[PDB]
Amino acid sequence: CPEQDKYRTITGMCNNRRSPTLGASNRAFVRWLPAEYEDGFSLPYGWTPGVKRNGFPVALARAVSNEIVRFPTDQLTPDQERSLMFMQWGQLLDHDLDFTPEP
Amino acid sequence: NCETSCVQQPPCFPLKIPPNDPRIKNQADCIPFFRSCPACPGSNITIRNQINALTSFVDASMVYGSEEPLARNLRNMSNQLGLLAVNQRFQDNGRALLPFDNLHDDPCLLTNRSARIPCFLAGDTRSSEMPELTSMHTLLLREHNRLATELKSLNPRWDGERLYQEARKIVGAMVQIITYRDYLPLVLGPTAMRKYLPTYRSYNDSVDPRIANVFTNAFRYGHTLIQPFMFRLDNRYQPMEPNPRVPLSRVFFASWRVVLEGGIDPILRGLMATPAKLNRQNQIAVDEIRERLFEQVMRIGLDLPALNMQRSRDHGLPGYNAWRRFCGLPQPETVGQLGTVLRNLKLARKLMEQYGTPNNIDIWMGGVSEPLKRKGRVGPLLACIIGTQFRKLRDGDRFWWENEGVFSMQQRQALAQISLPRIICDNTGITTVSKNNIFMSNSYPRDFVNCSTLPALNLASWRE
Ligand code: HEM
Ligand SMILES: *[C@@H]1O[C@H](CO)[C@@H](O[C@@H]2O[C@H](CO)[C@@H](O)[C@H](O)[C@H]2NC(C)=O)[C@H](O)[C@H]1NC(C)=O
Ligand SMILES: [Ca+2]
Ligand SMILES: [Cl-]
Repeated sequence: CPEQDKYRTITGMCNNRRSPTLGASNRAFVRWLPAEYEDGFSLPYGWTPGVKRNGFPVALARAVSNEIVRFPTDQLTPDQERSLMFMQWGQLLDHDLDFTPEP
Repeated sequence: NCETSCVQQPPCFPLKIPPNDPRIKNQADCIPFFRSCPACPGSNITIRNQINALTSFVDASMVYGSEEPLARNLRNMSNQLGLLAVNQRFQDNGRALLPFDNLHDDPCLLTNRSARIPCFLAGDTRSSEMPELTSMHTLLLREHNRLATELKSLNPRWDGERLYQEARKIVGAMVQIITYRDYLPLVLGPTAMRKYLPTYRSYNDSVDPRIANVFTNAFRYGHTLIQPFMFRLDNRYQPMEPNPRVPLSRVFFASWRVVLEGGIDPILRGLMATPAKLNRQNQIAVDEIRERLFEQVMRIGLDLPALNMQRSRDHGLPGYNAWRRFCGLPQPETVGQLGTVLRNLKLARKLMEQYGTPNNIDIWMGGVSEPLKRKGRVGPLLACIIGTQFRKLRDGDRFWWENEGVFSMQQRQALAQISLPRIICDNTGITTVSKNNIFMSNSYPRDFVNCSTLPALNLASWRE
């Protein structure tokens, strides 16, 4: 870890001198709450058929999309107070912060 | 074989088909899903967690990259001008374009079999996901080379490494300025902005700057803003024919639309003069992303809101009431209680029909169901998740543009002028930009101004 520096590293390495990997790329996310899995450590809720979550059946993510999210395209409301750039900047900014790889 | 199989074997976690589905009539089919990479592959000790492939900082790593080999490959290594490499095949009316990527199964060639236009190469792998995103990337690459070109005429004794870094530090600082001064207040609203992001004092080394797992699903609130078309506009902000109101289901990975359909200028004009989609409890997300996500490049069109919910379960994220408690917010138990919190008992009864209990509501579903905070676009829950993340990203960044030593007092004064409209002027053929704030200005000509009125960033304080 260099004693004096003017520029950022590409990886974020060395930004926090005490814990040099914090904020750096290809590292595990921090957790604000402990994880909740079927088996307590890896299986996601909805994995095992018949296994309830907090005393209730687990709703199919698609059924939730269909029953709450779904709407008729025509009946759309435009934001009087926001441009589409507001949306697009959010995605561009999201792409500066996080990317969760999958295999 | 997640892309083709329905069998639930690791690493596959496909979304099963409900009866009487509005589109997928075959219940033996599914929505493909790959479980996010474990931080600790195959452990029976550690509680499964996932990886962030990027730098959490607002350092414009979506331009420079987050890994050394990619970072070099994005830089023009032919001269000592410290430039970012450009496309050597096509140009947007003279102006620079992102270089092409050498990919195995390139999805951008699938979008138009006769165009033979591949994906673009940028700091972040998702550059070609939508032309609106590619445009923003094309804009920033131009700024890096605009800054290093201007920086050379200022300090000729400076070498390539001194030119690249200084132009990188400026771009990064501009991203923080637009984000914190213009973007975030319009997301959080005045009250949350004051609570979660009070005035910057100085960098603190005990502030964890990492992205929390929940932020990755919570920041997806952005999906509710998504308009069902890509809006292209002419030099006079009038619909640009042919294809001025193109559906998003035909724009994903459609990089050929940048290379063969008028460049980034009709796209960038569209984001300035088209209103965002508003989030209403009876109008959460459009069918272009809910039923036709990546229709062209996949066996089946995906459901973004449903992938958001499966991802929260993959990541083992606690439900709605757990996060409500985390934020210091009340946790409804009953349908009447949820009704009061959501200010909508129609939705509460619906959310109880699916989930059974407010404890099980998926973070994204619960998050986006809350009434919007005054002059903000998120409810009390998401404002807390989003606000806390961004505070840590600012307060725990050693290279934050406002920290002592990062920039000189004069550089800070020069940087404070910048705006996204000016950057759009400084790098495109667009003569009529938006009046600040760019994120609120959505109507032509009422909210629009001319380039001469916009003050450019003066690099006089950068003279060594
Ligand atoms: C129409 C444009 C957009 C498309 C097509 C899009 C598409 C996607 C897709 C396909 C994913 C991965 C889903 C999964 O498997 O779990 C994703 C993730 C995400 N999106 Fe969006 N998105 C868009 C706009 C936005 C916006 C505007 C925001 C925020 C303002 C946003 C924030 C996120 C975040 C944080 C993730 C997870 C990032 C990660 O860690 O990998 N998205 N989006
Ligand atoms: C894919 O890209 C090609 C470009 O090669 C598109 O072709 C243009 O199509 C419009 C149709 O009105 C015309 O201007 C020309 O006939 C085309 N130009 C050339 C050079 O071919 C084509 O339309 C796109 N494919 C689809 C199905 O949209
Ligand atoms: Ca970054
Ligand atoms: Cl978390």
